[PDB]
Parts: sequence; structure tokens; C-alpha cells
Amino acid sequence: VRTSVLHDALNSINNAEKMGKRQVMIRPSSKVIVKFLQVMQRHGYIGEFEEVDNHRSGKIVVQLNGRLNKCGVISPRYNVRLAELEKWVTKLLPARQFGYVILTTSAGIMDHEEARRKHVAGKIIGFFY
Amino acid sequence: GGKPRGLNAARKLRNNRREQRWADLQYKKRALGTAYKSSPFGGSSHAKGIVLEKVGVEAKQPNSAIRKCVRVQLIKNGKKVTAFVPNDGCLNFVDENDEVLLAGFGRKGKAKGDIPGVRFKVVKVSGVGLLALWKEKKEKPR
Amino acid sequence: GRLHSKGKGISASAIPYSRNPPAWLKTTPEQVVEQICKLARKGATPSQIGVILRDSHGIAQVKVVTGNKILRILKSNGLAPDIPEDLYFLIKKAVAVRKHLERNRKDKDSKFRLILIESRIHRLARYYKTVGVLPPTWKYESSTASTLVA
RNA sequence: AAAGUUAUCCAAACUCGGUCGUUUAGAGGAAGUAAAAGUCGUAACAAGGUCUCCGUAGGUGAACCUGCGGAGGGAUCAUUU
RNA sequence: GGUAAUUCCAGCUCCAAUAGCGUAUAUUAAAGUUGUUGAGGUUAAAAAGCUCGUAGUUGAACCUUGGGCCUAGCCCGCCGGUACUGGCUGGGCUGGGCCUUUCCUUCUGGAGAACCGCAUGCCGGUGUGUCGGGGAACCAGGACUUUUACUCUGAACAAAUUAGAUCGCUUAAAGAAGGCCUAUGCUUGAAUACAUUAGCAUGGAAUAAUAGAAUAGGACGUGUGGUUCUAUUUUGUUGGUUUCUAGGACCGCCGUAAUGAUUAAUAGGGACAGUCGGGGGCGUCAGUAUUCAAUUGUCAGAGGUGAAAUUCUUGGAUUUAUUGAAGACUAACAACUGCGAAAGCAUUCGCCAAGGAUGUUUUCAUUAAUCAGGAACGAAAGUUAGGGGAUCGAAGACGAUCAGAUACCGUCGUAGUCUUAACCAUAAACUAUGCCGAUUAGGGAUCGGACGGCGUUUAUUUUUGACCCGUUCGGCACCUUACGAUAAAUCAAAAUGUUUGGGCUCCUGGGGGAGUAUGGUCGCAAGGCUGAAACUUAAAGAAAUUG
RNA sequence: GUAUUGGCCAGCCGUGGUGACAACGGGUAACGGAGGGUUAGGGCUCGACCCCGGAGAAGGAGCCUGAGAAACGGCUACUACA
RNA sequence: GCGGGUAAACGGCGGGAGUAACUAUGACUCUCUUAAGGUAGCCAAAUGCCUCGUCAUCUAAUUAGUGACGCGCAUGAAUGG
RNA sequence: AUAAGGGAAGUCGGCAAAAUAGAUCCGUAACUUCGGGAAAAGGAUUGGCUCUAAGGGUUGGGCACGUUGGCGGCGUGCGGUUAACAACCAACUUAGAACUGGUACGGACAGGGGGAAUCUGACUGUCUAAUUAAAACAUAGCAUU
Repeated sequence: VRTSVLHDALNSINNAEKMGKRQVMIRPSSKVIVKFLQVMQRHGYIGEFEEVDNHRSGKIVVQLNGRLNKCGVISPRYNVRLAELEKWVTKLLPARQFGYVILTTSAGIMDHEEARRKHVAGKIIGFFY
Repeated sequence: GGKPRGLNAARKLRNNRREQRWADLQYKKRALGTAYKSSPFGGSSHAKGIVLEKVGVEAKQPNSAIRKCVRVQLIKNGKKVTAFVPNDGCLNFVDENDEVLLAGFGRKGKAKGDIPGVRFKVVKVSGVGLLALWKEKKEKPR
Repeated sequence: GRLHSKGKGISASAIPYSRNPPAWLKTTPEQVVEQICKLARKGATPSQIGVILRDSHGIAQVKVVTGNKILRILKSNGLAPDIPEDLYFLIKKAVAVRKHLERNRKDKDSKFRLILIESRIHRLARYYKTVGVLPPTWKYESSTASTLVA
């Protein structure tokens, strides 16, 4: 049965980019995905996203702007120290000058390069470049 | 593919590794400690023994020769094995009752080359060392 | 896709996007309760009462007009059954097959089939006890299961 | 106040039995591996000249045969009112 | 290496390291050949025969966001001047204050600033003073707050060792020394960070769990009775007593309030309606065929093989017709068609219980997925007692072929092949492909249900049945193609994997020895389940290409 | 009773305690730790041995003196050596 | 009398030559003979003359006892193993 | 009937004799037709006197506000369940403790020796009265006419 709606949504997006379409549907809505979309949106990796509504889980629809590569997710919620972040950015990122790992902290769901500025840490959820 | 991946599932990963570790051949020989119990050498590198007789061993198919082996009985345990003289015309340097010293062939248990089934070789005789006699840098004690 | 089978089905029922009673019904909630109670007194069960109330006259969905569910209404009027409907109906199947087995001793498939019913019954009963609907000593002895039915 | 002596306690050590663990002696029996030139047939690889293989059961100097039920990893992806 | 040796034994020459080089054993990297990061499981080693289910692992969505003002600290861009200095209402990042239904608990005590009025004084202001009134920053003291996981910052925790700063032991490994002038002298260092799990404090409140009002046994009141207990200091002193008073426990009446229950998941269960199927059990009906028997009619070889031969015959073989008995089995219709968890399941009717899909503005509300041990079923052959024993047919006897033939070919024939009551639990039990969930390409056929439509067909007809066109849900399959995969054969999954993490269980680690020995356990036995080592070997193996 | 607490011991009375989150038992060519060897990261392996802690003086037991010993370059007895 | 059937009916279940890379033996072959030529098992056994057979164990010493070996004068399958 | 020291050296052969023996409490192997072997093997206690504890039966409660009857029996109506009392009656069986003795105590009688194996018959049973009780006979099971 469905066990990670965040992974399901990200998987649908990746298919479209490698096949070249411009639109994807997402069946389950949640705060975590919707905030996750915003982190990319503030960097331009995605376009405008529309949220429909019904008294249910709720669908989402965004149209893909291209210029997007692999965006994955780490299913077992690990625990990250503030010192053991260079290990993760070395682990899964094409290069140092760009790309983003996304964490969850008590200060909200956010990413690195600002967690370093805010001196915060938490758990890992995904990445996108 | 097919591993357990949950967060509170370290026990299963530990259990599978310890169990599946036994199918490995190199590791399993260490854990059970067969070499100490079974090998003619009790985990050591060299040993000393006394010579019983001189024997000739036939090579395998493609080659053809007489390999000039020797019969030895170890002092530690008293077991009897066969040892390959490793040079040219040394069977005139070893006589009966000469208390030789033995080493291995460096294949860690198996036989090397064509010789059918001998795992040791003579390094010393009367405490002089073979190569010394060959290059006539010394003489045997009288 | 399905608990005790090898097939999947999606023959569900879609609930409309309208939390307001249709204007043409023009029926008050106060009168609604009595007929529901009427059928319960004659001997019906909450599941089947709804289909007559829906089919025969008016209300398609009780919740919008009333604000509460049929079981919630009945419980506040002290007509709720002791044992929940789902648990009750399963037992009715288990008893009948038992009677069949004692005459037909060579019906191997039903013996396999019988295993399924109580396994479902046992699994469902565990949930009821931990939430507080059933007393923590109810056990469903296979011998006296007939007494529980009636 | 010494030798001695009465009754408990802590107990080395010895005898006999029971159980567990380690090493090892043996008339005789049944095997496997290597070194092949031997001796008797030709089971398998082609429709290997009886298509091959699996489970079970009996038989036969030896590879092997036959009965029952399967499989194609076959020598057939195929035959019409 | 088998008579001109690139490889042996020697001379010359050359190569590598160098005061050192070789050999044996153990251990690490090489090893993504132990794989959490990160490894195979269609054919190369490997998915349990199938299903149920406990430990254990994992589990759908949903409850305070946004906007409007003020301010600080830091970086970059710009101008200009002398590394230094100022400016942009510059652009940002971090933080702190108020308002929007949100502000942020409370009591006692301490000292005291800013804002205020007085006058001795000076140039709209201030020290003045034991002048006095507010609410707020700090400190001390007391009471109250869902609980764990997580992360930040603190405290405490040997020396040696690790990383690392300084000093020319003549350099270095080391050492903690040293440095300056001329000096009866001066001066320095012997630093710093980490360990990381458990325990003690502090800030954070996303993420993952957990409790709260439903037969109200719910919250508040300086509203108001009551019944129980504890008892400060004040009435000279003590003892006993009482009123008032201060506090605590229990329980009524009245008042206050928007009086307390999330959606109904292309999660799951159950109910309801019309259908659907060679799903299962018990009884029952029918069908030819085979063998035997009875009646009936004739006249010579008949059966069998590549070809012979056994065997049977005027006590009439073989063939013909009618009738009867026995046991097994339901041809043709029958198919890239159905049902079941698999093994498997095909004649009629009656009875008994069960199931999927479909339809649905019914119902409960997270009740779910996979499972170590554990359990039910489990072809054929085989075992123990009866019944039955037509046909085929292990063992076996005869006839042929053959050099032999314990076989392949022929005539018989025992156990068995059937059934009742109990055992056994293995198969190439094969899709050689575990189960649940999401996404991804075009097509036409086909089975079941539902929906829409112009027509046809024949019906005490009309609705309906049946044929045609189309849409949709759920299955057994197929054709073209690769954007993808693999070593390839090929694959709509064997794809979405060096750009590697949806969830859970099982199995394998070069080939033999070996599914053997020993131990345990189940079985009347045959056997099943679990399951090694010594020793030996440089290849065994998969897919495809040319002969 | 000991310097003191305690099923440490003596009497009377209850029936309990641990376990698949692996108890109990068996093997270790096992003293523990600070640490050594080899490296992208994650690890694998060794640690009798100069520092800290524990135990022993052939094997077992028993004791005097003293603040401190079940001491062995202290004593008593048995075992095995001599 | 001639011809078939019958052994859980009475009973029976043999000799002789060649041979495998020291030797030795003989899986295999050729030969005489009748109805067939002792299969699975067991043994100096209450059944073996030669015999106090040969090997191991028990005792200081064992013609006795037990476990093996088997061309067994003359073991052996309802005369049941 | 008894005998020091030795304990089968006697003899064809442990023939005859000796040793163990009751009851209570512990402990008990190989093998197996799972019923047995099993009293396996092997250990400890046992008197007298003075005490303690446990194991039962019968009869009343049982009340009140009236009733018929010679303080009492019935025919009433109700209540109430003594954290169960009081009186009387009667034998034996089991368990615990102290003291005591020339360490003895089933004090006479009564009263199993045991273990490791081989041959042979499955077992209970029967026969040569007056020399042979066995491996002989019979038996259930199996098979044939």
C-alpha cells in the first residue's frame, strides 16, 4: 500500500522530464510536498503549480518548465549533524557550485546553504538538481 | 535487492551478515581454526624433521621427468610427509639421518607446478642451508 | 488490493461535492429520527434501514440533513446493539459451514475455506477490544459460538 | 597461667558411583580421490541410430531396462465445413 | 626441454633496488568476490509446491499560515577623499519589537534609571533633595506546565599517542628548549582542536509516535449552602473552652458557553440488487464402447510382424443378429476459451453451503502489507486392512531379432491400475520469473458486468431475447516499436539503477568430495526435515559466430 | 555476625524470579582499557608487552602481628616433586 | 499307454579349460553335462571329519567363552531363512 | 549349629551352606512390539517417655406484631443470611518437637542376592503314576485341499 506520498510525487515528475512533457498530475496532497515544491520554485527549477480541491486528499497539477534533472528522496529518515553535511553534499550532487539537499528542522522544512547560515540541523528528506 | 530498510531494523541487518558470512571460504577457515588442528605444521611456518628414505615422483601429462622427492618425519608431532628438494643435483648433498628443515611452497596448502601431491621443500640440512653447498661457499660438518 | 483473494476491484460509491441538502426536499431534521427508530423497533439493522429511507422517500445521505450518523443517533437513543454489525454477520457464516462439515466429512476445500472466516473474525475482534467497544475477556469459543448468535 | 581434654565451625585430602568435555588403540567391513597403457561392452553428444530429462517402484555383470504420472531445456510457435 | 633451447647448465653483455635483497607464514588495500553507503536470484551458483497466521519490521490525508509598520548587526555594488574616512532613502542575509480574534503565567521583597512638577545656579534644560506618584528592565523567594524520540549551545572528563603553532640539536628522525648586550643581568614558551555511545543542564517545536469532554463521572464562579479535618497571634502566665478567622478534602442549587464527536482515501471490512462460472460435497439420471455369457447361421485356417513364430480351431475358429452381466470413462462440440490458493476440475437433475467482478448519494471508520518458529491442503508411485477386480499392465513365463539381448517387436499375465477407513508429503510441483503499491506506447481481437444508439429478427409478440456500432470497469492472451534494459537470447517488464534508498520475507558465493558421514527429529517401512569436515583441482559454466 | 548495608547467616511465613528484544549451557590457540597496522568516505584486523585497573607466586585450604595481609624473598597440614 | 497342468505335493538345486601394463586372482570367452545348477541371508553355530582351524579380546598361564574370516566332508528359504 | 587369617586356590560343574529381605523418604541406565524393563542398580531412617497440630456428628439461633390448642405445636403474613456462634457426643490415622540409653531399636517369628552376554522356545498351559518336565506337545497367526 501507499507508504511515501512524497516519493510517489517526485517519481511522477522525473518521468516527464526524461520523456519531455510539460505537465504532471499528483494525486495525494500534503504539506511536505507543497512546501517541497516551493523550495525549487524559489530557485526556478519548476513553474507554476495549481492546487485543486475536494473534500478528500486532494490532487495537484503543475506544468513542467524543463531545465530540471534528477530529483530523488531518501526513504529512511536519517539523523544529520551540523558537521556531517560536507559528507552528504559530497555523496549525492553532480558538483559543488549548484544543487540542493533539503532537510527538515525545528525551524521548518528548508535546505542547506542557509541551514549553514542559520546554524541549524535536523533530518534529510531529498535532493534536486 | 531485498534488504530491510526501516529505521528500527538494525537487528536484522546484523543477524543476516553474521549468518551469511559463513559461506565465504577464506573467512570460514579462520573462524573454525582448522589449520591449527589439522595441518602438519601447527600454524607455524617452518619445522624440523628426520629423513627416512629418498623417493622419485613422476610428473603429470605434458611434462616428463623424475622430481626427486624425500621422506621426512617431524619432531613436533611425529607425522610423516614428503618434501621436494628444490635444486639441481642436491640428492648427493642429503644422506640418511641428517635432520633437515622444511618450509612450504607458498601456495598455502595446495601443490605447485606439476608434482602430484607434495606441499613442502627442504631449506636446510645439518644446519648449513642448501644454496651454500650449491655455490660452494661452505662445507658440511664432519 | 483485497484481503483474502487474488483479485482487485474498485466498485466503490462516489460521494457528491455538496454539503447542503437539495432545496426541493424541504424536510426538517426533527421528523427524520422517528422513522429510523421505527424500523429498528420492528427488527431491522442500521445498514439496511438506510437503503429503504434512501429509496422510499427523500433523504439520500442522512449526515447532511441531520448532522450525525445513523449509529450515533441510535446510541444516544439507547437502541445500539451490543455487538457491532460487522462482527455479528461474520459469525453467521461460520456457524452454517460447521453444520455442513459434520455431515460432509470429505469437503476438504471448505475446511480450507473455513480457516479464513475465523481468521478474519479473530483479527477484527482484536481491534474492537483495544479501542473499548468489547470487554477485554471476550474470546469467541468455537464451541459456544451458537449462543452468541442467539 | 603451659600440657591435656569436651561440643560446634571452616575444611585440605582420599575411596566409590553418575554425567559432560577433550585426545587416542583396534582383528575386520564399506568408501572416495589421484596416477593411467591394461580388460569388457557403447549409455550420452546428429531423429547418437529406442527423442532426452524428473519423481517413484522392481529387475539386471556393468554402463543400463521396464511400468505410472510429469516437463521441453524437442525433432512441432502453423491446417481451413 | 624430444640434436641449431628467447625459459635448463655456463661466459660476455644488459635490467631493477642499493648497504641491503631474496624465501615461508599471518593480516589489510586490491574485493562493488560480504556490499547500510554498495553487490546477484528467466537461461551462468540461487524465489520455499501453495495458502493461513503469532513474535519482529513498516504503515493515507487533516488543527496558525499570511499581511501592515519600526529597529540593530554583517557582506556586496557605487562616489569621493587621505591601509584609513564619510555617503547612497542602494541591494541583500541574520535578529529583535508592536497591529491584525494571536502578546507570552502568577505572588512577595530588594535597589533604582527615563518621563513628570519645586528652588537654591548658570548658560529649555540639569547635580540639587534622605521631596514624592506611576508601570516596567534585573536579582532573590514561592506556586502552576501532556510524555518520550530529534537537533543547537553549555558544563565535567589522565598522561603518553593523532592532527597541529614556535625554536637551525651543523640538517633529519627526535627534543621542549631557548633568546639579547659586555655585563655581578634582563626576557619568553612549554599553545590549540577532535574523540561521542551512556549520564547533567539550555534554546529550538518541523518531522515520527502517545492522552484528553459521548450513558458528561466535563471547565469556570471571590454567587451560595453544607459536612469533615487541620490551627498562627492577639487578649498578664499556665492548663482546658469558645466566637470570629486562615487553609484542606468530599458533595448539592444557581449562573457562565457558539457547551464537547474531522474528512469518508481510485485504504480496508461488512450489508444490499441482478447476474456469472467444466469451483466443492452428497444423492440421483443417461450414454455408446470393451470383456464375458445365452440364443441364432455357416465353413477353413485365424492372430501377429519389416518378415517369420507362440496361441486358438468341424466339441465350429473368425465373422453375423437379439438379449443379459461386470467395471472404468463422459469422444465428436473442445478453442492462443472458463473456474480454483495450488495439486486440479467436462453427462442430467435435486439438495447443501461458498466465491470474484459489476451496480450503489447504504453502513463501521485505519481496523492495513509481508512474515523467522507454527499450521491446513498437497499429482504419480508406495504402505496397512476390507470390498471390487471389465480393460490395460511393474515382477515373471514363453515367441522372434541379434555373436550375445536379462531390451526395443508378439501371446499371456501377478502386484497395481477402481473404491471404503487410515499413512506417506516428494515432482522439469516450470511462467525455471515471490507479495503489496505508483508512473511510463500504439493497436486490434476475446470473457463477465454496466451504459448510450439508428436498425434488423421473429416471439399471446410490443418490453425483452438475439445481431450491429460505441464508451467504461475487471481478467486469460497477442501484434509492431524501443524513449529504456541486458553479455546476449530477448523483455510493456526482465523499464523508471554509477544521476545508485516505496515496504516486507526467503535463497546463493569457483568445480568436485556431497545432499555423503555423524547428531537430532517425524514415520509400521520405503524414507522426509536439518546438515559438515579431511582431501583434490585451473578451470567447470552461459549466450552468440565461422567450419 | 561484620568496620557498616544486604537472603551474608539462624528461625517462622508467602510462591515466586529469568526467557525468541535469544535466558541457561557450550567453544575461545580470551586479562580489560588508553591504543597499533592498512585507507576517498563507510570499514577489516590486532592488542602477553614501558600508562591505568584486576588476579597469581607449584596446587588447595587455614592463620598470628598490625591502621593496612587470607602476605608466600611469613607460619601450619595434605598432594606432586626434591 | 500317448498328451497337457501341478513344488506353502514328496523332493533337488554340477564339472572342465583360457586372461587384465610386477605377480596373484579372474569381471569376460570357450567347453562337457540333465529338469535346474544354492539367489537374499547365516556359520568351526545344538549342523565342520582334518580341528585344540587362523586373527583379535578376556587370564600370570585357557582343548573353555565372545567378535571376525569362509571352495560350507555334509548351512539355506512354510521339509521355512 | 559355631569357627582365627585367606575367600572357590576344592570340584566335571559355587552341588550344600552363608549373605539380601518389612515399612517410610530419595535415586534409577542400555534396549523396546512405547504397554514394559523396575522391587533395576544404589542410599538414609526405625526403641522408650512427655507434649503439640490436623482430619467429624447431633441440637438450637430463627426475630418480631396476632392466631387454634394444653412455657408449647400447626395454618399464617413479613424479614435475614451472625467478616459464623453456643452446648453435648465419638474412634482411629497422619505430621512436628524436646528429653533419654553401654549407637541399641522390622531386637523373637516373618522375610527378593545382583550385574554384562551367547544358544534355544514367542508368551500362560500339558505329558512318560514307580529313574528322563525338556529345546518335546499344544496354542493364537499363516497357507493348501
